[PDB]
Amino acid sequence: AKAPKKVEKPKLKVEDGLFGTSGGIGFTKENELFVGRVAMIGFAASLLGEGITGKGILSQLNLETGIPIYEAEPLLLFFILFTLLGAIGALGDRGRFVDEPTFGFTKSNELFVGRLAQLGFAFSLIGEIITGKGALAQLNIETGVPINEIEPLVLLNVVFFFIAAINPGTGKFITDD
Amino acid sequence: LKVEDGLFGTSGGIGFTKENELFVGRVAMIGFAASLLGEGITGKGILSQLNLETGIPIYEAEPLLLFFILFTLLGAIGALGDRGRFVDEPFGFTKSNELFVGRLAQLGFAFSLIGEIITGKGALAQLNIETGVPINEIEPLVLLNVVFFFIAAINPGTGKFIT
Ligand code: CLA
Ligand SMILES: CCCCCCCCCO[C@@H]1O[C@H](CO)[C@@H](O)[C@H](O)[C@H]1O
Ligand SMILES: CCCCCCCCCO[C@@H]1O[C@H](CO)[C@@H](O)[C@H](O)[C@H]1O
Ligand SMILES: CCCCCCCCCO[C@@H]1O[C@H](CO)[C@@H](O)[C@H](O)[C@H]1O
Ligand SMILES: CCCCCCCCCO[C@@H]1O[C@H](CO)[C@@H](O)[C@H](O)[C@H]1O
Ligand SMILES: [Hg+2]
Repeated sequence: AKAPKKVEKPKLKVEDGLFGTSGGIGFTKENELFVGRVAMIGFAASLLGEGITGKGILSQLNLETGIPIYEAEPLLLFFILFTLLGAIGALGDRGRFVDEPTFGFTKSNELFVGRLAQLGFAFSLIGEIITGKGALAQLNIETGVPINEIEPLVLLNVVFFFIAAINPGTGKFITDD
Repeated sequence: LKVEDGLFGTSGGIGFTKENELFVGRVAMIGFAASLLGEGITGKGILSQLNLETGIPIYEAEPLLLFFILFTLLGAIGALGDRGRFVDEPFGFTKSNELFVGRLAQLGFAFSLIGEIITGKGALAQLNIETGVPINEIEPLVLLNVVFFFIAAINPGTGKFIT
């Protein structure tokens, strides 16, 4: 009927919030996962779009390329900063992913695919800003691999990222408390 | 029960702990700062100071350097393991703030290295070209940044580590 009084356990303030703080402020791992999916689809669409048109994504979006970074649209620079900070989990990494207590990707695997996507996307965008060359052209130049031999390998990436972006992942999200 | 915070998110208990990461991060802070300072003193990027070939495509660069860049990048995003937690003790910088300064240093270092490989220009010169700000107006701010990383690399940070 009446519950016994519980000796209140010393609650732990976890340092996994915005820039590491413990004040419960910042993205959860779920938020990060979503943002990561958006980056997966964006990166994939960038590569596919360039593979089809021959033009980088920023060029297709009517933005100036082949310019120093300080001349680029500040909104683009902000998106790049956001993407990078998110990739390293600086915008908050609150909570945990755990195995479903009881054979594809787990939610954490998904999270890391998302972070890799964020890195590659940010790097490719900065690259296009400075050089005027899209992610595919950059890949061709830096790998030494001819375009015809790099196209299928890139198409495999587009498919990989697209599938990953829709895959929920196994396991469950758990709040710090 | 089984946390997914190990190597590439695995729960097997394989991978770096947050402490390992923090250490690697300190090493990164010191490396980055020392490379900036070194460019200031020598006028040459760190890779040129180490006499490594620059102004070249990535695939022609030394495999150990590329190894190091990948390692640094994967470490920055926690893919090499992020096991355990940092919690408040039951300036003001916690070990988590420290971890993120380290990750920032890792991103910046990796960036500058790839940039130097491709362009043959050190981090300071990259900064100059990409901000429009003259080198002489740049160096004080960078020196301040250099002092910060050295301070952070040595600062233990408050809080503790839980398994
Ligand atoms: C030593 C380990 C090593 C590691 C861990 C990395 C890690 C990374 N590299 Mg670098 N790289 C290396 C050595 C390494 N590289 C060497 C030796 C070269 C010269 C060819 C390059 C040239 C290179 C380029 C141009 C790029 C990367 C990229 C990458 C990323 C992943 C892509 C990848 O793994 O393909 C690496 C390729 C292999 C590991 C080759 C497969 C190995 C099989 C086992 C052996 C094949 C040898 C040969 C073909 C067999 C016949 C021998 C002879 C007849 C030729 C990551 C940053 C890319 C990136 O920036 O992110 C995506 C990128 O664009 N790498
Ligand atoms: C760079 C592209 C996106 C810019 C801003 C990202 C805002 C992050 C919020 O994420 C939220 O996290 C939840 C997790 O489940 C989702 O359910 C929810 O729908 C989603 O809104
Ligand atoms: C609880 C687990 C749910 C996992 C799967 C959720 C779907 C995530 C897909 O992201 C989508 O990315 C696009 C970016 O271009 C947007 O158009 C679109 O609005 C956005 O929804
Ligand atoms: C240029 C190479 C990259 C950096 C070296 C990687 C070593 C990773 C192991 O971390 C360990 O974590 C502890 C945390 O407390 C430290 O005390 C300890 O000394 C350290 O060994
Ligand atoms: C300081 C941290 C890392 C340890 C090793 C530093 C690398 C510098 C050594 O130069 C070596 O000699 C020649 C000149 O660069 C090159 O032909 C060769 O590629 C390179 O191997
Ligand atoms: Hg030499």
